[PDB]
Amino acid sequence: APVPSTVCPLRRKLWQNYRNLTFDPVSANRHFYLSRQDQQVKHLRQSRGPGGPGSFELWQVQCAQSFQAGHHYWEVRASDHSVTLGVSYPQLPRSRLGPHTDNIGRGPSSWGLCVQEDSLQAWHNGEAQRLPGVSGRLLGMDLDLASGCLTFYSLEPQTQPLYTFHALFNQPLTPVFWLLEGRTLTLCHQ
Repeated sequence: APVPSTVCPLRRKLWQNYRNLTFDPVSANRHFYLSRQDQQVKHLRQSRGPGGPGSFELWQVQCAQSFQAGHHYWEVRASDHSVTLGVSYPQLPRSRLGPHTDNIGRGPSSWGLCVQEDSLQAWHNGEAQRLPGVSGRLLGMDLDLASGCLTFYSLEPQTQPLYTFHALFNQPLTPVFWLLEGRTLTLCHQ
């Protein structure tokens, strides 16, 4: 039950390519609890045992959808800061070889936007751009695979682009997310 408000005409244009995403439970870190027909995930303190083969040792989970040409848009609601929203090629590593728990945008195969307490970090290839923080927790990802552009949006209180990456994407892209303990992410459907 999203609160009614008149949809911004720019946001309505983005929705012309809206995609309804679901999480992939095989990928999910063993501490992650999925609900709402796999539209919602929460990082819990208590583990669910060994999640199994293919599960992220990082604090991550990916979606069951991938994208390769065309133009695609979706929205996600975060319960709080300290989440990362991104896309990756299929080769993104699942293991935690070191102290870091988030590898989204830490190599050439993924791109991500991490929401922090008082800033944003736009990650690719192990480099982050530090951007001004936002208070809104409703975030959009616009993936134009015709032009090779990925743009992150904040949708509340206005529709505002946050950062755009350009790339010549050469494999299908799968949405992928990082969550600190206690955080919930909800894949919004339209």
